This record gives sequence, C-alpha cells and structure tokens, in this order.
Amino acid sequence: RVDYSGRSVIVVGPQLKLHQCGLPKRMALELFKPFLLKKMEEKGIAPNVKAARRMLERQRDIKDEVWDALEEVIHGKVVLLNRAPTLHRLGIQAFQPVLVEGQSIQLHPLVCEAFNADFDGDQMAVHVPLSSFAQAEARIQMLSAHNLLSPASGEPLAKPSRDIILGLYYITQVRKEKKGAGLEFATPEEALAAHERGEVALNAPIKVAGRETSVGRLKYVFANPDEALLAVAHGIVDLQDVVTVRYMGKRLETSPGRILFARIVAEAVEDEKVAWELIQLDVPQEKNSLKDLVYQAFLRLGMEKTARLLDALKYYGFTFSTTSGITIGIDDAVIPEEKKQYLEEADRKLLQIEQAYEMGFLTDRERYDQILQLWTETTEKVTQAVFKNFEENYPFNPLYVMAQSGARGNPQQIRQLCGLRGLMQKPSGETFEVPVRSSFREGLTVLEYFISSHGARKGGADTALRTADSGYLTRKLVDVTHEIVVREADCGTTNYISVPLFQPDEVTRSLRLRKRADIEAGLYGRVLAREVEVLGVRLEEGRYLSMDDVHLLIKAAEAGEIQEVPVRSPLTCQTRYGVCQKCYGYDLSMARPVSIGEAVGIVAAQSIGEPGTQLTMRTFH
Amino acid sequence: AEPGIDKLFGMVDSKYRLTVVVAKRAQQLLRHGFKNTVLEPEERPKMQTLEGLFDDPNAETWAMKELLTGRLVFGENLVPEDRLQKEMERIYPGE
Amino acid sequence: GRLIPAGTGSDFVRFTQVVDQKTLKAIEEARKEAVEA
Amino acid sequence: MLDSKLKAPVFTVRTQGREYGEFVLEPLERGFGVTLGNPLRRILLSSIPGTAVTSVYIEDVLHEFSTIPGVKEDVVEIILNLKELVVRFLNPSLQTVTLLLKAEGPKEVKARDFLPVADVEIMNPDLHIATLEEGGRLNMEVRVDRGVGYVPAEKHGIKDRINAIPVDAVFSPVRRVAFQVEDTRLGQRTDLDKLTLRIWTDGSVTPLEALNQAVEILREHLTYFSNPQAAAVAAPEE
Amino acid sequence: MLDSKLKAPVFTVRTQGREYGEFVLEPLERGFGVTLGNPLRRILLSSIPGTAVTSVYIEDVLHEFSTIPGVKEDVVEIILNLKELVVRFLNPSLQTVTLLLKAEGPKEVKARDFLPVADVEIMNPDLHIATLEEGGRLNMEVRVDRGVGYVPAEKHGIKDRINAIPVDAVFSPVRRVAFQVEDTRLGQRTDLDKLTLRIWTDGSVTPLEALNQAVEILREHLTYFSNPQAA
Amino acid sequence: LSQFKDETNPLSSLRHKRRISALGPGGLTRERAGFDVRDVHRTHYGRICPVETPEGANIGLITSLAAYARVDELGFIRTPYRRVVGGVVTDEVVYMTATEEDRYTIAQANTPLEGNRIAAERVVARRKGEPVIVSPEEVEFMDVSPKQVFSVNTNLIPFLEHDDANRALMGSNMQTQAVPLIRAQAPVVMTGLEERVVRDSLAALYAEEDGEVAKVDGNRIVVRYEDGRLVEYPLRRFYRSNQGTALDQRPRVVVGQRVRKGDLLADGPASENGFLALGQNVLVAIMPFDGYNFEDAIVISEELLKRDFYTSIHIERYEIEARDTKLGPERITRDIPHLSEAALRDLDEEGVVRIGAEVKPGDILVGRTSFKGESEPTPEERLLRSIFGEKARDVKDTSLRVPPGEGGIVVRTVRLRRGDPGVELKPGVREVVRVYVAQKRKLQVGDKLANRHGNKGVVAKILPVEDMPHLPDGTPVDVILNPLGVPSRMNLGQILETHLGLAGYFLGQRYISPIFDGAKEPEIKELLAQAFEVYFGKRKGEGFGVDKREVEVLRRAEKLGLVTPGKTPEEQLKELFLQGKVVLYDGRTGEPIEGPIVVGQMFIMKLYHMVEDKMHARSTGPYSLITQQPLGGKAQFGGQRFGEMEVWALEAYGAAHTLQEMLTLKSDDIEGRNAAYEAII
Ligand SMILES: [Mg+2]
Ligand SMILES: [Mg+2]
Ligand SMILES: [Zn+2]
Repeated sequence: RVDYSGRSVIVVGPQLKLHQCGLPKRMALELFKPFLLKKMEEKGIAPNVKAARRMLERQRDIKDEVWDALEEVIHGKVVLLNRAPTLHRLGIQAFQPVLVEGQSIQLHPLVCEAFNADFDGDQMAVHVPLSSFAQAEARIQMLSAHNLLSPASGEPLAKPSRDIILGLYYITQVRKEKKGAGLEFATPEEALAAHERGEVALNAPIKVAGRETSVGRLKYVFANPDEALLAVAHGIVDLQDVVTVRYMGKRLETSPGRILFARIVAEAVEDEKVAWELIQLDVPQEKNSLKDLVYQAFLRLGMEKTARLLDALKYYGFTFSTTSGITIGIDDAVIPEEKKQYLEEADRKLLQIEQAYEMGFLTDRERYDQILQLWTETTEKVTQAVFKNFEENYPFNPLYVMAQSGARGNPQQIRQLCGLRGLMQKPSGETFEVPVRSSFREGLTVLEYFISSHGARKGGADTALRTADSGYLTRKLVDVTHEIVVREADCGTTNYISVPLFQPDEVTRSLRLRKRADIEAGLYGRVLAREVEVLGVRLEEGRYLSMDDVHLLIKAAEAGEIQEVPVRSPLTCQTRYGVCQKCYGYDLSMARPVSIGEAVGIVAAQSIGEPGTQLTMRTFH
Repeated sequence: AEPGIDKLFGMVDSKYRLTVVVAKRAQQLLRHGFKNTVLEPEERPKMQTLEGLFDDPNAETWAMKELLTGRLVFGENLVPEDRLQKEMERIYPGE
Repeated sequence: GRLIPAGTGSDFVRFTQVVDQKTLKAIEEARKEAVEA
Repeated sequence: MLDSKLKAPVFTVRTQGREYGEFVLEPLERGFGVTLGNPLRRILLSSIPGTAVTSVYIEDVLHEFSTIPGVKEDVVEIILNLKELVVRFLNPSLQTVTLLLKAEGPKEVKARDFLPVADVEIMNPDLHIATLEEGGRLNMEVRVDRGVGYVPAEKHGIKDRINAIPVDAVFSPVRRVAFQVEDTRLGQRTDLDKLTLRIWTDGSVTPLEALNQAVEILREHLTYFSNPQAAAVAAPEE
Repeated sequence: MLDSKLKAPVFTVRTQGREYGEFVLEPLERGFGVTLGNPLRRILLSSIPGTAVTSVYIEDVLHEFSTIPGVKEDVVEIILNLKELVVRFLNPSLQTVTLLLKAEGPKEVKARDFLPVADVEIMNPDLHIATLEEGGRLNMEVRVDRGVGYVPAEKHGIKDRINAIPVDAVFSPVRRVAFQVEDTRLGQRTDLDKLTLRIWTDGSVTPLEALNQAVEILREHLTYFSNPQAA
Repeated sequence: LSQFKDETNPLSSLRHKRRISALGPGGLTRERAGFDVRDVHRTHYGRICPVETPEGANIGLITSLAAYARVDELGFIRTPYRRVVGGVVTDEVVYMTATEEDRYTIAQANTPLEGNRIAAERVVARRKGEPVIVSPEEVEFMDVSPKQVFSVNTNLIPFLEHDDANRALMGSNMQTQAVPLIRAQAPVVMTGLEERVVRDSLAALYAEEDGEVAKVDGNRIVVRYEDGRLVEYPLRRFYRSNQGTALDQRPRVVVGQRVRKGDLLADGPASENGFLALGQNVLVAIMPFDGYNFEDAIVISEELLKRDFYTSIHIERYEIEARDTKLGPERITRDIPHLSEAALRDLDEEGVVRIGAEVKPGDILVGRTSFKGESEPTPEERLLRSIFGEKARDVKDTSLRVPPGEGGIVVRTVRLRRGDPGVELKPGVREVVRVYVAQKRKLQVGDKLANRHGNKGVVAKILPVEDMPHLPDGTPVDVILNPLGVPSRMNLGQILETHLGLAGYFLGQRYISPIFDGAKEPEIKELLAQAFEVYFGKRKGEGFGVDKREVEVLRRAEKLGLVTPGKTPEEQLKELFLQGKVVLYDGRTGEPIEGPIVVGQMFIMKLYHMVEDKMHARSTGPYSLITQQPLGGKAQFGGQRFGEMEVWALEAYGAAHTLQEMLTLKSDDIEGRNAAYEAII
C-alpha cells in the first residue's frame, strides 16, 4: 500500500492539453497536504504548521486563500495516473494536474487508448512523485506528451481516435453527385448554363470538350484559401464540394474542406512548407492516414511540436463532428435490395442439396458440410452487397462513414446491422445448419435469439478467462527477461542474423515476398550488420534502418535485387546478461537509437504480454 | 511537453543521463537557496498567484532552463567527491 | 530496497556530476595551492 | 459570495502590424464568451464595408477561359491576381472607379503601374499581376466597386461593356476571423468565460478598427427594438 | 441617395398575456436574423433576474425529510410544490419577502392561502401546496428572494430560523425562448431576414420586459470593447 | 449461499430471490469447469435466462430463473407449453420438464394464428433443441410467449430483439443497480411486466378488499371495508435499505375515495402509480458534442438538475461503542477536551448530535472519551500544560466524526444500553449510539447513467440550457448520447426506443411494446406521422413558415438522400421526421446542425454509487501493526495498492527513484516516512 495516493472515477477532459489532467482540488489538497502546510506558513495565512493543519481538519474551517496556495504548490509538479490492470508501460503516465471542481479525475482523450480507459465508470489511481529526483523521472520520461509512439511496434499511440476522426473525415470528404452523368459541350458558360436550369449536379463527373471536370471546378475559382473559406462561410459552397483554389503557386482542384485540413496542420506545426508535404491531400483523412501523418510529423519536426499537432487535430476533429450532423436512426442500417435474392438463390440451392441427399448421393456429413459451405459463401456475398451499396449510394451514411474512417465498427458488425447475422454455433462447438437470417434492424426471432446466445457465452466467458488475468504470460516473461538491460554501447560482435524477405511453400517450396508489415516488424530500427548496396545506392554497415530505409529494401526486393538483409540482432548480441545498444537498435517509442540503460527486457515482456489478453484462446473454427 | 525537450535530449548520450543531471542540479539549486543559478535576472522562471509574478518555485524546472542555455557542465568524473560539497558552500551560504 | 540497475539507476548514468561555470573555480583552488613557498 | 455583481472585464489587445490582431476580453460570466464571440464574428465576415474588383475589360480576349499571347499567364490567373488587389476610397462619395493600366514588352508588372485616379490609393503597390516579353500587349478597364462580404460573378446581373466578364468580388476587408472561449477563474469561480478573438484584415482597415465598427453594427442594430408596433395575437382555433 | 444600407426595420410586437410574447424585426440584412436572435435567446434563458423560494420554515418539522401528521404530502413533496410558486415584486427596490401561511382542519391548501403582503402579488394563487385532513395543521414561513440563474440550496446558509430548510432557487422568469428567421424581400432584394422572437415567461416578468432587459445586457456588454490595453 | 439482500431497488430484491448458484456445497470456482457449466444449454430454453448472468469471473455460474419457469417438488425446472391438436391450439397448458419436452415437436409462439387455428403453411419448431420447419399437422405443443425464454429483468427491455445479447446482458444487469429517484417515472416504452413486478416485489401497498378511504396522511392510511372493518396501514417511512437507498411508501389516494380490491394506495420507492419507475424519461439527441461525450461519457442539461430530475435520497448509518476497558469505562459525553466551542454547537444533546443538524465532514456525530495511553502524559506535555493552568486530564477525545467525502443532515439517533431493555450487545460493550444521516444526492459530474439496452456512461459535462441543442420550437434536449456507442455494440433497441419515444412525446402517450412482439417500424412511422401534425402542423396556424435554416439543412439533407427532391419543404421535413430525425439548432451559434439529428424520449436510470467506488485520497495515515504498511482508518483513507504489475511499468520507464520511493518512503521504510514528512514540512 502507498502513502501519497488516491483513486477516483474518471471523466473525459476535451479541454486539456495532452500533458495535463484534471484533479479534484479536494483530492489535491490531501495528496499535497504536507507541501501545502509549508506554503501556508510561508504566507500570512497561518502562524505555524500545527495551526495550519488544524485549519484543514474540518471542511467549514477551510478558507479561500488556501486554494490559491495549492495552485502554487502544484506548480510545475506532476502526478501519475494509473488505470488497472497495468498491462504495459503506458498503464502509468504522468501529467501535470489542473485543479477542477467536482470529484472526478479529468482525462485527456488521446491517452485513453493506451490506458485502455473508457468512461462507463473506470477509475484511475493517482500517485505523487515526492522527491526532486522522482519528479524529474516523471517529467522527463513519464510525461504523457513524451510518449507518443508505442514501444512495442514503434507506431504512434496517442493518435486520433473516434469522434476526432469522424470530424476530420467528414470535412476531408468530397461529394460525388450523379445527376449530371458524363455529358460534354462547348464548355465555357454553356456548361454552367445546364447547371443553372437544374440540369447538371455541380460535382457531376462531366468530361467536356477536352478534359474531365466538376462544374464546379470551372464555376468556383478562388485566388487564395481564405477566399475559398470566406465562401463556405457565406454558404455558397460546402467544404465537400470540389472547387478550384490557387495554393502556394499551384492551381489545385480539391474541396475547401481539404484545404482547411491542410491549414490545421500547417498552423499547428508553425511550418506552412513542411505541413504541405506531410499531408495526403487527395484522400479523405482516416484512422490510418492520420496515424501516418503523426508518425511523419514526429520524425520530421520535434516530439514537442508533434503534441501541438495532436491537440490541434483533437480540437478540430471534435468540433467538426458536432456540426457534421452524424447520428443513427433506424433507417441508417440500410438493408441492400440484393438480400432478398441472395437468400432466395440460397434457399433454392438448398433445395437441390436436400434433394441429392434424399436420393442418397450425399452422406449425412457431406450434406451438412455442403450447407455450411453455402451459408458461408452467402454471408459473404451479402456483406459484399451491403458495402457496395453504401459506396455507390449512401457514401456519407453514418454507419458507413464510421466504419470506413476507422472511427468505429467493422464489416462483421455492419453486416449484422444491415445484412444478416449469419451462422451461429452450438454450445458443443459445432455449427447450426440453419443460419440467423435477420439483421439487428429486422430484429431476431425468439428462437434466432436463443440459438445465438450460445456463442454469446463462449465470448463473455473466454474474455473473462483472460480479462481477470492473462498477465499470466507477462509474469512468465518478466521472470525470464527482467535482468536484461542495455548495458554497453557496442559489444563488438561480428555475427548477426539475416532477416528474410521471402516465404517458401506457397506452391510447395516456391518463393513469395513477405508482407510489408511482417518485414517492417523484422527490420525497422535495426542496425545494418554489413554494407548493403541495392538499387544503385549503398546502405552502410552500422546504419540504423529508418522506416524509409525499409521501404527501400522492400522496393529492391520487389525488383529482385535482394533476398535477405544482414541485421545486428539481440539474438546474436554478446553483452553479458544484457544487450548492447547496436544489437538492440532503435528505442521505438522515440524513433532514435535506444539509450544505454533502458530496461529493455521488461519492455519486451510487456510488449509480448499486453496483446495476449486479446488472443482468441482455444482452437475454434 | 516541456520547453526544449527535444534539444535537452540532443544534449546527452543517454535519455537517463538528462534526468540525472537535471535532478542533481535541482537538488543543489534548492540546497543553496536559488543563489547558485546561472540564469541572468530577466530569464528567471515565473508564476502568477496573489497577482505579482514571483520566481517559479519549481527547481525541477529551473535546472531544465539552465541546461538549455548551456552555461552548465556535466560529466562522469569531473571534480572530486568532497571538494564540491564545501566549495559550493563558499560562494553561497548553506543556511 | 535498492536503486534498480536500469534507467536513472544504471551505472553508466548514475554517477554523472553537474557544476556551474563559477563553481568551476574549484580546479583553480588546486591550481593556486599545489607548490608551496 | 454569490457573488454581489461582477467586475467590468479587462479588454487587452496585441497588434502585429496593420494586418493582424488578437483581442482578449476577460473575465465574462458563464456563457458570455459565445454570446459575444459569434455575433461579432458573423458581423465581421458579412457586414463590414470594403471594396474590390467586380468586372474586367481586356482589349484582346473574348472568353474568360482563354489565354493571351505574349503574356505568360492564363486569363483566369490575371483575374485571380486582381481578386487580391486591395484599394481604399479616401472620399466618402465614390461608389465605383474604373482603373487604367497599359504596358507591353520585356517588363514585369506590379500593382503600382495602375494610373493614379481620384481619391483612390492602392494599399499593396508591390502586388504582382503579370509578366510580358515579346510583341504581346495588355490594355484593360478594371472596374472596382464599394460593397460588403462576398458577391460571386454569377450572382450579380446587368452586364457592363460588350466584352464584360464578371469577377467574384471579395468586398469584405476582413480576410479571416477566429475565436476561442476558454475557462478562467476569479476566486472560487472556475465557471467564467475568457474570450480570445483573432482577426485578419487585408490592411485597408486595422484589425482593431474592423472590430470597433463590428461592435457598432451590433450596437446600432439593438436600437431597432425601439418603436413598438402593435399587432393582433393569432387565434387558437381548436 | 446612398442605397448602401437600408431603412431602419419595423419592430412590431404581438403580445397579450403576462406570459407569452412574439417579437418581430423586418427587414434585416441577410443572416442578421441569427446574428441577433441567438445572442438574445442566450441572454434571455440564462441572465434575466427573477424571484424564487429560498427557504421554508415549518412549525413542527426539524428537517427536509420529515412528515407532517394529518398531511398527505411529505415535506420533500411540499418543497417541490413551493418551487412552482411565482411571485411579483411590484416594488423594484424590494430584494426579499417572507410569506406566511397558517392552515388547519380538512382543507386543500393552495398558494392564495398565503397571508397577503403589500407590494407582492402571487401569480399562481391556485397552485396546489398541500392537502390537510382532519386535525392536521400546517403552519409555515416561506422566504422569497430576488435573484439570477440557478442557485442550489447547498450553496446557501439561510440561517434565519434554525429549523428552516434551504431550497434550491431557479430564479429565471424566462421559461422558454424560440426564434424564427424567415425569407422576406424588399423590392428587387430577395434574401433578406425577418426575425421573430417568441418568449414564454412565468408571469412575474413580462416577455417584453424580459426582452428589453436582455437587449440592455447585450448593449452593456458591447461597452466592454472600447477602452483597450497593451499586451 | 446466504447473502446480504440486494435491495438497491424493488427489482434488485426480486431478482436476488430468483437467482441460482452453482457454488457452495456444489463444485465451484477452483474447478471452474470453463466453457462447460458456464454455458447456455439447449435445455435452458424457458428454464434459465440465457442472458441474465454476472459479467466477469462469475459468468455462467450464478444465473437467473426464467419468467414463467417453475420448480417442482423433485427440484426440476418446468416450463409451460400449450397443447396443440391437429393444428388447432388449445388453451390447455402443460408444465414439462426438460426430458418430457425432448419427446415433442414444439412450435414457436409467433406462429400465425387464425383464431385457434394455425394459419401458416410451414411452422418453426424445436425438436429436442433442433430448429426445424414443419407443417402444422406435425405440431404437438406451442410456446406460451416469448416472455418464457427470459428472466424477469431481461423481460423489462423493450425492443430486445434488436439488441445483441452481450449488451442486453448489461441492460438487464444495470436495472438492478438503478437507484430510486424522488421523481421516478415508469418508462415511455414499456414491455408489460413493469406493473406486475411492483405487485410481486411488495414495493407498493394495495387495498385487499372493496372499500372507501377513511384517513390519509404521509404516515398512514385507514380504510373502511364494505363490511364495516376499519383497517390502518402504517406507511413505512423514509427507511434504510441494506444498500443505503431509501424505501418509503407515499400515499396515492384521497379521503373518501372509493377503491376496488387490488387498487393502489401507496407507491413504493421505485413505482409511479404501481408501474415500476426506475429512472426518468428524458429528451435525448444522439449526435457527438465537442468531445464531452467522447468514450461512453454523457452530457447533461443543467435543466435536469433544476427539475430535481436525477435526485435520490441516501441514508448512511454510523455507530459508536461505549466499551468497558482494562483501563476503565469510557463515556458518551458532550464534555470533550480541546480548543473549540463552535465545534459543539449542534451537539448539546448529552453527547449526541441534534436530530436535524447539517453535518459536514470532520464534524462531531457522537462525543466520546476513553482513558488512554495506559494513562501516562508526556513529561514534555506535563510542562506544556502547567504553563496554561494545567489540568492534564486522563481521558482522550475518541469522538465519532463524519468521515471525509461528506456526510449530510441528521434524521434519527438510536441508543441501546447495557443489555437491560431487550438488547444483546457485543460482550465488553456498555452501550452503542447510532446516528442516521440523510442526503439528497443530485445529479453531478461522475454519476453514472444507463438505459435498458446496456448503454452505460458517466456524466462528463453539465451544460447550461443556453448551450443545449434545441428543436425549432425552442425546446432544448436533456442528454446528448454519442452515436459511436452503437455500431460496434449492436444494441439497436435504443434507437427504436427513441423513435417511438419521440412520437410519444408529442402525442402525449406511452407504449406497451412486448418483447419479440410489440411495435414494428411501419407502426412507429404511422405514429411519427401523427406526431408530426402536432410538432409542425400548428406552426402555420400560429403564423410561421419554414425557417431559412430549415431550408439550408434540407438542401444538404437531399444530397444525403434522406429526402425526395422536388417535394416541398414541409413534406420533406415530414419524411425526415418519419426517420425520427429533426432539424436541431446549436444553442451556441444559432446555426443548424448540418443534416438532421435523431432526437426523442429515452428512459434512463441513475446508478447506485458504492462506497468502494467513492473518491479517495491519502496523504499519510495509520499503519499496519505487523507489516507497518499504510492502513485505512475510520476517517482517514488507506493507501493505494502498488502491485508488481505497476512495478514493471515503472521499471520499463527506467524511473528508478520513483519505484524506490514508492516502495520505501511511501510505504514500508519506517524512519524514511517520518524524515520524509518532517523534511517536506
Ligand atoms: Mg470499462
Ligand atoms: Mg467563377
Ligand atoms: Zn551486442
């Protein structure tokens, strides 16, 4: 148990900058009491400490000046927040508190993912680094805003999350209007003429005498960004309409939306130039593209300046989603017209199966197998249709938008809302040959509902069979790796490993380029063990393999110019109970070489352990 | 973030050395009032309360400001272990 | 109960010293009292 | 206390040149950041009086989407370069002015090269319009007009010369407005608003001036709730 | 002749009760319907001073969670009922009053049963307060204060009588506020705004009165913009 | 197997009594027989609820008995099925066990009837657990009702068939934790059960015979029965549940009122006119709001607070023992030794606090003095005292104080003494004192709200009404639910609840919509059409057309393909209202929210707050005698637990000193913690 600590229910703090958190003053006052008592003595608000302490025993005797003495005690000082179970390093992070009314800890939204906190009533514990030294650790190495990339994968971790994406996606989208088809004419104003008498759409995919265009593009031609945005504000064009804007000498065809986004970045990073060459301007911003935007920002500008961009994206993302007007009505779970047919065609293919069985061409299992085989294919063809439908017809539909932006939901879930639940499995493991035809919109049958509850358990049970503890694995791992720390700078070993870029045994023993991730996971932030001259460029021995360096190698392997990469690994490192800095490579959480003295075994155990909790357990198919 | 974290990092060979240097400079920056400070008047840390910007009491901070000016020196084996705890008490009273 | 052998507890880092430019007149204290009379 | 009433809030301004200003007003009672912020913002963007180019004559080009020989830019680009020209009328009576410019050959063309007319003076004399080299020549009748906000070219009628191409006219001299309201404290109160308000002008008007006259348009509009005119209340009819 | 601006709009009211009012202002410059309607509705809903019950002392009760004999309601229920009481301070220099009410025997106590006080009118004299059966006696003092906004009982130490019960105050006499902005023209000018406010109140304050005050507040706020300061 | 009755509300108790454990003297948690036992068996159909179960590590071990299910004399659960003979369906009902059932071809209940006649060509049936389609000739029994498949709690979830099961579990669980409000409402959309639950839960008080009301006050009701009998019903008043929530019957009846047998008289704690009232009905707009509803978090109009809308009354009990000592007796007394008088104000009453006092944290509930410290005063304090007119009294202030984190207002003190009245006290105790302290908990940031479809969140923001999104008629909304909480949860039931609720809000009606039966899209849409007439129909009559903003929105709305092009502004608006979406104005800006927003009435419950989950903070306090680790006092929190899991996080950070000081200074190291304090001071 621990002396300067507390616990409370957490609530989101959208107002907080990334390194701040909201602490109830009532709780701050206890945690810092001894410190507080001293300031009280340094100020004309208490003679001595005993009398100051007595001031604080009863709530009614607490004055005003006291709370001003707190805001001063707290100054600089940070605290730690912890949400159990601490599954990895980021289970504890340090913020500098901001005193709030009420009795809830206020948590920045960007740190929820790592804490795996959500606001259905999770509580965080708070801890207070007392000493000059512990405060420095907390501030330099534990502060939220200094831990933006994951130490397991080296990918950003404090990244746009939900409503934040949603917002930003909706503005960087562009509408696709269909009431203009692909007509052509003696363009000039004869184009807009059509548009005027309601004939063409404005974002219609016209292809006039010459080139392809909006309407649209030739109608609205802004000399600068803020002319474009003065326009949208005047309601004479939406951020989603595609338009013509002269930006940075270049004459562009985008939406005012996409410009505005581009501005947001530019201003957040104090650099109009670098901004414009980090951004993917010709696609809608989404979970992934933003992720990559952050990562780049992080490499190119500081980490300090990256946190500024992060809060910037947060801020707008949030506000843009509010006015966006996304919700969910029942009519948003859109059932594709195709479902009738796929099910009618399924049902008749099923007649044929049942016939060939009743004759005796089918063994009991052969029929059973064949039915499942069918309902599988069908569940797919339906899921396919659902999405195809959303893309062609209702591409700004909230369910679709949420799922695509990565803001929330997957195709399995969307299928269950609009298509059909499909096959459910028996308590015994096997599958019911009758699938659930209803979507959650249609609403299940009492039998359909029971049938499908069997898997419900298996779920709930196999979660709560690790969601109590699978930190069972991480225990096992720490126990074997805890002693390992980056001890030297270089152990000076000659040997190494050779990371392959090819998988055998596809067409039994045939070679095949490994997946980009699988390679990135093998190569990023490794030190090159021997020189590697590839694609007319020599990568030098002892070089830390940057992310771009990796894509290069992948590019070179696609051009059939390399097959393995010699790479210094901890597998072959010669440091005694530990690992040298060259053999480990990059930090990962910071995208530079690991610093000597990192507890790199513990970081390894957590990295492997943490995901274990979400590894669908016993063999079920 | 902290004002100058990236460049503070750039000043050392191990992440952890920074923290050490900072802590230790904070310890002495407290031990001798704030008299040691290598920060000229106008560049001293500041607060706001009771309405009158007094010097920022947080020494964890102070040290980080001073580092960034480069008026400090840090090293593994500089001066002897006790020719320091008295020699620093000469220029600034231990009281 | 000991300081862990990693991070700010690793030997590579632990024993670092810090001194101001003015306190660096400690090496002049050796330089002004070495040879006697 | 409850409290009594409230402090009369301090109004701060920092002003970087004649083109940008930040305006902080704190503290305000709960909600008043937004209550002030928004009206002033829409006033600033829609209703502050300014000037801009409305339509343009060019001696040797019929369509607006053509290009001209001897002048390396598009017709459209030149129009775009004009949409950025900022002028000011130092006479209250002036409503419309057609500015003259004429030059050709191996020379670069700024804004200043516009012939000096009436009580009209160009704010940005170093504004780039066009480059020229050989043979190609340029003569025009650039028509300015006093207005508000943003008026597109298709949205205004009754055309000019027999060769008149309408221009989208950014009348408003406030290029952008942006405000954020943030929580502030006064004693036990954590609930109070502090209003930060950032304004960009083209520089024909001070950012602070724009504001001065923004508040006014609101202030004056509030005196319209003045001359009550009676009317019958509608029947329930149920 | 300067057609740049437009003639001052007609401001026409349409008011009957003490309770409801419509307020029109046409024609306004495009957009101006919102530029005006909104800030006013905010000031209206939030910031108009009213009157409300602040504390209740009752003869033989000690606290809010008691129950009077011969009386159907709990003390909690009775306060809830007293929150609905709306009163005018005919005198504008009057900050507070205490209404008295002694009742007895089989009867149904409503808000007119209160002992009458000079310069103080009860806008809802029919509002039910308690039901009293045989031998049930209710004897109470009710404090009414003038105030603004929402001020909860835990936020006042109303210690006149040591057995009083402090009550949450909902001062605002503005009860609901909508505004319409509709298309209107003036000759060739097509998209001009016609602003229409709709103000419901409790009766202690009038829609128009509320509207005037709300304007005056906004007026007195645009005051704070002149008289600057360097950064 | 015997446990603290869960009576957070009526249903809590009902559900508690109907539970079924696999633990005790039967095989438990150690063995855990994972994935078996914890698992809904084909035979659970109608015998055990397949959804009501504890989430977490008790999953499938404790379980709830299904609504119509019944336990026979041999101890087997039976379920009613109606006998069907030749496609006609008799009302002759049979209670089969699991094995009897397996002998039959039983058809589902939704099976279309044409009188008693099975109307359908093909019929869905279970043949010993096996879903099959059969012709009606082959049917031998039929389900009574979807109701039978599920527990009581689950049966309380309307539109259940539209909610994924995992989230309906959370729904039927949270209802248990619903705290009784003082302005409780029965839901706008109900299922059926809500009345009959209160009946059985013995929450409310009903009249046992035909009669006329004689007397009624908050305290009791007297009823003259048609035979002459005058029976008095004491109205259990402001009493304390196991869980501290209040139960108190209020009279819902007037003097001289005629009353049938089984008519209502008093409402329970959580009933509104004998219908279970576990929460409020409240206007909800489902749309994101500036991040304040970011991750299941919920925003709240201050208007709720003003209407006393989520206000509950909680009673805490405090005890103090006056014990005989080896050192000699200690006493309850007004006369404690110290430096205060204003600290005795509302005490006087011979030690004990006056009934009716406002008590803050740290205040004196009961005054008590013990002989202390083996009765030695410090030679150092000996002097200190004689400088001030020494007394140096033997007895110490061991007075009972309101712990931090609040008390409230005193309502009853109870005194039990030296065995003599009819009391068996703990041996060594002279007497005990009890003080009961009541508090009207209003809604506040942190409180946790829930609907019955397992959407659960924490109030993260309270906005002033001016900031709240409002309909065009100037009606603001009460709560703002984030839509992102729906697609992955697949609890579409709440969306339907909202649509019907919107119609209800304008047509001034409530609904009963049976589980797997009830309202269906086209029927809701018809009601929404009627409602539209109120919500809009009148606008023209009161002299108003469509708002310029209403037009703005529709323009965007037709490009989303929600509304038909060409159709008039008004008729587009109806189209939109039929999807249960309205045009919402942002109270901050006055502008509309681009594209329409689903609003409507939703039933939401404030959830019980446990002491363990209350807000905690330690600076420095008591410590364990044996291990010398921070230990929780009476009015002093214990410390947080620092586990090896947290120790790793710190190690992985290289925060060496922090870890050290965490496990020495801030815990174990004895002089460490003192020198630490003294230093800081
Ligand atoms: Mg959770
Ligand atoms: Mg154009
Ligand atoms: Zn090595």
